[PDB]
Amino acid sequence: TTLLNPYFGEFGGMYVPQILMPALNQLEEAFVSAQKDPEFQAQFADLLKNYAGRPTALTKCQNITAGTRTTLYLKREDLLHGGAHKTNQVLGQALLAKRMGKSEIIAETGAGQHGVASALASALLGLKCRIYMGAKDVERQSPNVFRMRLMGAEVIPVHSGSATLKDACNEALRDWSGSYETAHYMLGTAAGPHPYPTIVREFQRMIGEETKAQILDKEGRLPDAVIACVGGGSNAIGMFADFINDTSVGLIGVEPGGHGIETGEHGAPLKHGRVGIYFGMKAPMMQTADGQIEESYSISAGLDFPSVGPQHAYLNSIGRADYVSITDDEALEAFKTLCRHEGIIPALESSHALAHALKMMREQPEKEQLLVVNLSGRGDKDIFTVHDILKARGEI
Amino acid sequence: TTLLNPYFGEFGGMYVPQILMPALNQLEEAFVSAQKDPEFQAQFADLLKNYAGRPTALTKCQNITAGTRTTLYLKREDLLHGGAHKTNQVLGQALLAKRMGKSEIIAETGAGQHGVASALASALLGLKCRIYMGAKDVERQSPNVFRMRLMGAEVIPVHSGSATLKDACNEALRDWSGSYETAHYMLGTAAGPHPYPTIVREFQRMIGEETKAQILDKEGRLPDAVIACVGGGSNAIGMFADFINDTSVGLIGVEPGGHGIETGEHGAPLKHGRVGIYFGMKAPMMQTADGQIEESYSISAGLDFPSVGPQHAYLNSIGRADYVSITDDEALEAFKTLCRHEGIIPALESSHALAHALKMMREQPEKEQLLVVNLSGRGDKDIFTVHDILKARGEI
Amino acid sequence: MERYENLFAQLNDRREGAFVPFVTLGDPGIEQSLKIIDTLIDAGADALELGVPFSDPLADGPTIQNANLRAFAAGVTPAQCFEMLALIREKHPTIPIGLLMYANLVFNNGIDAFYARCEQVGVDSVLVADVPVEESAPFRQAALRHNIAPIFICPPNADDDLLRQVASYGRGYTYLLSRALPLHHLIEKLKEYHAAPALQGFGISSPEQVSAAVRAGAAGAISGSAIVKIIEKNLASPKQMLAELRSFVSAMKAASRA
Amino acid sequence: MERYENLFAQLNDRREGAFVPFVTLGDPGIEQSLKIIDTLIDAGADALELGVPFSDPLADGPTIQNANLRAFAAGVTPAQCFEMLALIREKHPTIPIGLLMYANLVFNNGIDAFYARCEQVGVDSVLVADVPVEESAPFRQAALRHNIAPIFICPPNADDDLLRQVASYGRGYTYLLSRALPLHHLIEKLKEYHAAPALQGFGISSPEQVSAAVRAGAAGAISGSAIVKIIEKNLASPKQMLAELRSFVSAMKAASRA
Ligand SMILES: *Cc1c(COP(=O)(O)O)cnc(C)c1O
Ligand SMILES: *Cc1c(COP(=O)(O)O)cnc(C)c1O
Ligand SMILES: N=C(N)[C@@H](/N=N/c1ccccc1)C(N)=O
Ligand SMILES: N=C(N)[C@@H](/N=N/c1ccccc1)C(N)=O
Ligand SMILES: [Cl-]
Ligand SMILES: [Cl-]
Ligand SMILES: [Cl-]
Ligand SMILES: [Cl-]
Ligand SMILES: [Cl-]
Ligand SMILES: [Cl-]
Ligand SMILES: [Cl-]
Ligand SMILES: [Cl-]
Ligand SMILES: [Cl-]
Ligand SMILES: [Cl-]
Ligand SMILES: [Cl-]
Ligand SMILES: [Cl-]
Ligand SMILES: [Cl-]
Ligand SMILES: [Cl-]
Ligand SMILES: [Cl-]
Ligand SMILES: [Cl-]
Ligand SMILES: [Cl-]
Ligand SMILES: [Cl-]
Ligand SMILES: [Cl-]
Ligand SMILES: [Cl-]
Ligand SMILES: [Cl-]
Ligand SMILES: [Cl-]
Ligand SMILES: [Cl-]
Ligand SMILES: [Cl-]
Ligand SMILES: [Cl-]
Ligand SMILES: [Cl-]
Ligand SMILES: [Cl-]
Ligand SMILES: [Cl-]
Ligand SMILES: [Cs+]
Ligand SMILES: [Cs+]
Ligand SMILES: [Cs+]
Ligand SMILES: [Cs+]
Repeated sequence: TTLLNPYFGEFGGMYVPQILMPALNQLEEAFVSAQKDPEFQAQFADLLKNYAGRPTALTKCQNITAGTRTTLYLKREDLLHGGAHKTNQVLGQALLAKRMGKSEIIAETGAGQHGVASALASALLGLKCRIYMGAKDVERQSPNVFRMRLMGAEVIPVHSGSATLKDACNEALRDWSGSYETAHYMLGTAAGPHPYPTIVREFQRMIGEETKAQILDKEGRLPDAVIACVGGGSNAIGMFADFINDTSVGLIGVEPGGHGIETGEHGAPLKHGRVGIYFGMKAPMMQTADGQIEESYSISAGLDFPSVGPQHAYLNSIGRADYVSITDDEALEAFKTLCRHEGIIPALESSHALAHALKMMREQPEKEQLLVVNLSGRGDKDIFTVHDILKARGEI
Repeated sequence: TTLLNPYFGEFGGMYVPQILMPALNQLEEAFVSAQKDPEFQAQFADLLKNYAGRPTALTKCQNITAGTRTTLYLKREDLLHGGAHKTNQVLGQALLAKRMGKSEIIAETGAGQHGVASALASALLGLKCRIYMGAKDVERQSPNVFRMRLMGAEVIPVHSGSATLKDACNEALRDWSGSYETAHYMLGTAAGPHPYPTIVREFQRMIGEETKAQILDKEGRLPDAVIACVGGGSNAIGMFADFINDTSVGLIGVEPGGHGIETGEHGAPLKHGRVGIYFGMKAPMMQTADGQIEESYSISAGLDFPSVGPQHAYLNSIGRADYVSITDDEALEAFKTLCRHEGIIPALESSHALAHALKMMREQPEKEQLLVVNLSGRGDKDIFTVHDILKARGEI
Repeated sequence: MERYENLFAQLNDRREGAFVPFVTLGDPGIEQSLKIIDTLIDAGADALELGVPFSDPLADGPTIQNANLRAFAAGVTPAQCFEMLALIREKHPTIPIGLLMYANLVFNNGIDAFYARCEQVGVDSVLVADVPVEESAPFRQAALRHNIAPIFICPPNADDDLLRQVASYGRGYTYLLSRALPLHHLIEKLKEYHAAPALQGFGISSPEQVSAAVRAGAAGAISGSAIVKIIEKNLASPKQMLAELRSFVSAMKAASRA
Repeated sequence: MERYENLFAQLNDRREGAFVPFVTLGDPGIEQSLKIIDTLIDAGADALELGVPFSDPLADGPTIQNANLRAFAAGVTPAQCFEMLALIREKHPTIPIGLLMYANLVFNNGIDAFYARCEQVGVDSVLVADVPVEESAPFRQAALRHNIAPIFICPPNADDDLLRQVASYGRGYTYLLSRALPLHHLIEKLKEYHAAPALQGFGISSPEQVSAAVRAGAAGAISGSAIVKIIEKNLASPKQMLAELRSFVSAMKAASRA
């Protein structure tokens, strides 16, 4: 039994081995209690403000919209400590670990951004952090591995199975199934089994709450649409949550189209996958006809997941939120455009959200519209990727 | 004649060829006017807040001081757009350029951080930016060169003389001597001829003004000392300025000791150079017995300048501010300590300021003291430098 | 599920425990897997637990993670696993066959259709590794409509509510992981709640552990990875693989006997 | 400064302009520099402007940036430059010698001591490239106490206040850069203010520019970089260097003559 509904309509649930159910129940209990606890809320607010730098700016982008009837604001999660929105919810989950009397954090990473976020939260709050990493990923990601170890996290190379993310995740959850009395598993997105999709949304919802207050102050009305990229769904549900009951506000989630939906080399399960059960949840996923989970693809590591948070599948199903895709080439053009016209280097993840807003403007340039893009992160990390693609197509 | 005193006691002045004096007079005039102009102040405030993310957090660092009577706060200029304090004053100088009716920005860079700051301000405000760069520096700094060009700045390789910083600076000032009707020279520190040391201080002074308001709110009193690293002097004078008349507040500037003052391989002219005249100003500099300007050294590119702002020389002379040095090894230990105990990766520049605060605490751990370190920047840029030194001494 | 009833009745009349090896279907390929399984039966396996290779087996230890990869490397699909199961049943009419499945392979083409296919090929039970009793309703319903026993894990961190649910919802056998209430207590309470007979599945790698499981009051033991370690160990000599499997299963089964 | 007075009086009685080449002392080394300078004088230079190599010459174009580097490469120091100046004066008693200095080399061991050393070796004038008239007080004072003319630049962006200051504070000659008030106006106004006689220093690379400077009312012309280009061009053949310098200076001086 649970305190909260584990499902969003038909999507979500707790598809874990029986041995992990007490861990999920314990965490649900702690979360529900914490949400009632002014001291928890005050400690979380204190870390968000004084350590992470909230509130984040809301930037009006005049150069990029000049000559159109689009007004575009960027919610600047790129200015958060760590340079992406991931920081918000790892701080909340680290406080939940401490609430449950744990001294240890478990996480896994492929590209390294969630592992860095997990390690910085653990260093601040005096938690022992272990981060499981595919041996082939450890090889690729020397800078993220170095940042994690600089922050005192033990980075464990996993050589088992295919020596990659799914193998690191298996090891992490095996460890958690034995260690959950002393260790919290810090899930990096609004996906996985209940209660993680709920927790991650509530620990990201300040993105939208701030955006609403800032847009009302600056424009005296709500946005026509808020636009966010969708990898697992955390930055998007964090922007969306406070607008869900404002039914005039469009909610647009952008999945990675990769080389093009028609190629099969994409990360757009919500619109181009089909429902299955994996990683603890019933959700859209990319799979073979016989139900093996496919490999996703995106230029952007942060979006490269073959599934999505169940609350997004639900919002889509009822027509509350709309989901689209943006290709590698569209994201790259948005990345270049923001650099040149606003002096902001966006994360390639965030560049997918910006590319769709640029499309909304350019397709219908005489349409009056007030748009907010969630600028989920900064793109320092992406300059070598962008450099290599641009030199390899003759500076195009 | 000038509107303002070009000197701080015996230090400063306008040691430029006659042909540049009208450019310096024009800029002084525009600055004095702008400082009186509520519309200028409102536009600058708008960019600092909504584009750069001010105010910056003031972070209390509990883990690093545990068991001592030191209370340490970090002023988080690392969270500013661009990841260092340089952004504040390039936005102000870009607004001054527009005030004077200019459409062009000139700058030079070696390591690339001032060039990136110049280029982001120019992209935002629709200014054409040219950045002079030593051909040997262009070779070294592919990522900073790429960021500058991504932001639409024309990066000009200089092959003249020794193909480096001093050669790029010569070309930049030659261009400015011809172009100053349409182009503003955006000086990257609180040094050079009047009025730059004054302008750069006034366009960085929000660091200290915010720190004072935040420390009064959090602690109900002023700090015992504020501590900042000194390359040319801008982040330090920006922290110091609002405390100068609070004579109970210690002002501590930290120069780079490099391999050790006794080696001669340092960047500590204020305490270990002697007064000369170069780059437009009478100031402490590192020089040969026969008055050639020496090459400085620091692990940190941002501190590696053989001179210093004249206002620092003046504050030192009258005993208002105290200057110390921190070696490469001390800065590296502070860099590691902050990563591990606070989950913040500091710039190696800022690590010099933190290293001296750690020294103040560790030397006298039963001394009650309330210290603020100016955390001038983030250290993402430094992880390869730190990685290479740590592997090359057997992970020490 | 009737095969399990008949087995346990026969074992009870012999005062005998069940010995049940696990293997991944198609590890290390389809033909050697068919020979492995026939060798497990000829050696005295009372029942089989058989895994279907899955892209993301988050619930298995390293030994089975690597069995799964070998079976993928051989290109083994669920359809080929179901052809293998029909061939196994056609050779061996009474031995209970249980599957160890992941939810996606069961849900993929319809939960009902999955259990209908299990019934057609002569499978007796299905344990879905990532479906806890809280999520089990449509799985156990489809199982029972197709005469398939739904197998539940009773973990070491079980409480009284979980023992009653497992006792109520399970058929065929209860999969006991005594990896935390005592072993004595769990077996006693499952019997009190009229659960399916308990098979101890934690750490069964030696004869003394099979005898201990029977002595504790369990109906038998499952060797969850020790059989797969013997395959991993002998990949270069298929003939030695079959000889070591036969002598291991013979010894483990001897340990169950009165 | 008396050498400049005597020169201009002599040139005025010949209705003749001054031709004044610039070179960096010790470019491309000390001995070839001494021969270059003697060749400039034998060819008809009326006066010399001589630069002292400095680490950071922010006020010079590329041709002189590269002359400075060659002289450093030869390891040329200020002390060696002052030994060279004594040798030049000892050979040539009447030719006005002017230095082009950077403030740090003048300030380094005391401003007064610098001008005292200038007087001892027989220097007549000093132009400090990074000291505008606004900062000039201690330089011009030390200069005058040691009988050294302080040389000021009158730039193309001069106003009336600057013409009056340059006219008042300068001696020897006014360094005119007509790189913006007309050429006519500046020369006329400097004469009205009793300035030191004007030498045109902008872009003097051909004979026609020397004649034009004299025709405009200037007392002469300074060739600020064309002499240094001829050194840069002939580094491989020192003998050809001296031949091209002699034929260039001869032609430029001929252009100044009535
Ligand atoms: C991690 C990441 C994302 C994708 O994750 P979501 O959970 O879908 O938000 C997007 N943008 C950035 C910058 C990220 O770091
Ligand atoms: C540029 C820089 C400095 C040094 O410059 P100052 O003008 O002395 O402040 C220090 N820290 C960081 C992070 C910088 O980017
Ligand atoms: N541990 C497992 N084997 C299961 N995963 N369980 C998870 C538990 C917490 C977060 C994410 C997943 C599973 N099979 O999905
Ligand atoms: N342009 C020059 N040659 C002089 N430099 N002048 C500067 C002008 C503005 C900022 C910094 C320096 C000089 N010699 O110092
Ligand atoms: Cl639904
Ligand atoms: Cl409470
Ligand atoms: Cl710790
Ligand atoms: Cl493990
Ligand atoms: Cl993640
Ligand atoms: Cl409200
Ligand atoms: Cl309000
Ligand atoms: Cl789309
Ligand atoms: Cl003084
Ligand atoms: Cl005004
Ligand atoms: Cl532009
Ligand atoms: Cl130039
Ligand atoms: Cl700089
Ligand atoms: Cl106030
Ligand atoms: Cl107040
Ligand atoms: Cl010191
Ligand atoms: Cl397969
Ligand atoms: Cl049989
Ligand atoms: Cl299992
Ligand atoms: Cl029940
Ligand atoms: Cl039963
Ligand atoms: Cl098993
Ligand atoms: Cl030298
Ligand atoms: Cl003579
Ligand atoms: Cl000059
Ligand atoms: Cl006067
Ligand atoms: Cl005069
Ligand atoms: Cl000259
Ligand atoms: Cs617009
Ligand atoms: Cs995705
Ligand atoms: Cs303390
Ligand atoms: Cs310095």
